[PDB]
Amino acid sequence: FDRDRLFSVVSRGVPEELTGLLEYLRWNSKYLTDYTEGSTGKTCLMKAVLNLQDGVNACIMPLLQIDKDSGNPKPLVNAQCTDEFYQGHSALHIAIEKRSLQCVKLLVENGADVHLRACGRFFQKHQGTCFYFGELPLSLAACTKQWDVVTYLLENPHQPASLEATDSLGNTVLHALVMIADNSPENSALVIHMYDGLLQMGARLCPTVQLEEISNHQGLTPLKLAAKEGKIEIFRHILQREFSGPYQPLSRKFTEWCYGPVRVSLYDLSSVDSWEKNSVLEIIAFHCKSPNRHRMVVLEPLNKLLQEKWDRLVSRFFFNFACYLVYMFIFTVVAYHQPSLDQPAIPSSKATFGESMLLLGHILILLGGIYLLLGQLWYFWRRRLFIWISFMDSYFEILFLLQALLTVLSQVLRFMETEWYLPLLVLSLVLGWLNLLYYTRGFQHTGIYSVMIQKVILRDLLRFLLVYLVFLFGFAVALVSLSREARSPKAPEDNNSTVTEQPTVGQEEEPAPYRSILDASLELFKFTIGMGELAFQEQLRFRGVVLLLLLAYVLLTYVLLLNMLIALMSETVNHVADNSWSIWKLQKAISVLEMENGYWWCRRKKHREGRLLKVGTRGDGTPDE
Repeated sequence: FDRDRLFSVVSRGVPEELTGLLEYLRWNSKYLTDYTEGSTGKTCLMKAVLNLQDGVNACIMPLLQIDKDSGNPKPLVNAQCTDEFYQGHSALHIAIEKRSLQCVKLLVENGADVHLRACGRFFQKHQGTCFYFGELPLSLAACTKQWDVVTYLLENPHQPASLEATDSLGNTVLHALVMIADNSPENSALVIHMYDGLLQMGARLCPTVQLEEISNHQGLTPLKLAAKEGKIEIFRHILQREFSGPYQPLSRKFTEWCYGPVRVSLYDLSSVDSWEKNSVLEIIAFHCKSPNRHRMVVLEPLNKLLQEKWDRLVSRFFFNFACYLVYMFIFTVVAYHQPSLDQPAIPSSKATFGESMLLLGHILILLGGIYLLLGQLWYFWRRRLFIWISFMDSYFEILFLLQALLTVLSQVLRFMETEWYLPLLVLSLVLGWLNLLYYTRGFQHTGIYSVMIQKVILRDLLRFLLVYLVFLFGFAVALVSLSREARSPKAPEDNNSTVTEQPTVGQEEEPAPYRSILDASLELFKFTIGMGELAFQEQLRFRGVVLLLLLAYVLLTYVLLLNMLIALMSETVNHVADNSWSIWKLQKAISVLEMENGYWWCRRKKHREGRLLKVGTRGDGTPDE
């Protein structure tokens, strides 16, 4: 025909102009595309299915039969849209999207396929307007609760829907329902109960297929994916799953030796038996926190398991802290009792218990330092943290990398045998004694306390630093200009006195050389945390402007801004406090789970969980013994 003829006749939906269609494109025996859209592929059944018009698509038949004399009839009904946006898109998809019933019934009776991928640019996520749909009419049919067309798209006179099927990214109905599900409890409840009916007739019309056993292209089960995008509700459903029908082991919360007062909820710990893939904390942690990573530990197998594994095995962490604590004591006693001679690598201060004991402490201290380097290299090749271009997370990892770097440079320049090995040693000292608070992860009120200081310290570290270093650097330079004579480190000379003058060792120079106030400027920076006071010079109190000026900076900064960040980190205290429990159970589970995951080369124990419950409520019956 012509284009506006077909567009008009689907604008009306009047079959009286469809009356001449069969003969008018049967004498010519005309095909379908030679006519339909070159951009999309929208057929008459498509351009009439798009508009709903009371759900009654009447043109299921005439281009199917024009496409039967020209022979494209299931090709009439299953012309996937070749638009980029609407891609892979059939009319059964629209028939679901219009939420009607004639469209599904005489679209399927027009021969519509069921297993067909709709890999649409409209139909996948960006974080923008286009989001993932299901990409296959069963998948989005379940994702839209439409049990009439899930049921229908199974029960078709041509095709039962493949339950085990996958989709465009590998994202099956598991990944479609889960991935479309967010923390909206209407969305959550529909994507749980609708999914459960898909497992019910999903376990009745097509049983004998384990759908959750399927992993995606990334190798993630729906437990791994639902436990990967941070949906504690769905994973909670997965381990909450309990099918009261033939027969039993679909469930995950079993109740054997159970009782009215005394419930015993048996679990499975497939979360911890998932060794052929990643563990469950691994895949909550990767990808971490799509809304929330810390939330998912509090659920009963993960929390109770993370408790009992510590209290049964990993409360032996005090051996690790014991060896490390004795290590750091060795570091600080070799550093303390070092000889005051200028020449390093002395043969012996005295052939006695002292200097020989110091040689033992030296060989022990680098002999454990090489183990710290081995541990971080296992962390790096094996763990591949830190993140690519991201922030300093995690803090003590790169603090450990900087301590290890500075102490192997200490070993290098000590092997060069110059005196400067020692300030590096004091830096290694303050980063290890600093790193003692990583060993506070263990026990109860101090582990809760340790996660508290881990939280507020991990947040407010750089936040107070950008106040501190910048305000104090500005006003610091203001005090270096005022006042000190012999003000020539700069400009046309070496201004910086070749700052970081040590080649390939670091910031070892006289950097930022002052106006003959270098010692007075490290000394005023040492005054800047409130020590020394009140000198004047050849300004001689014409700098009363500088007096009131320091009253202005000390005014707005020293008191008037000092109360700000304490107060809003107390707002963090107003928010993070319950979240610090999630961070507590998590960091306990990282000390534990990472501890057994690293332990060179470890043992474990894998047997079915069971959780005692002493609660009181009625309810009798049995699972038929």
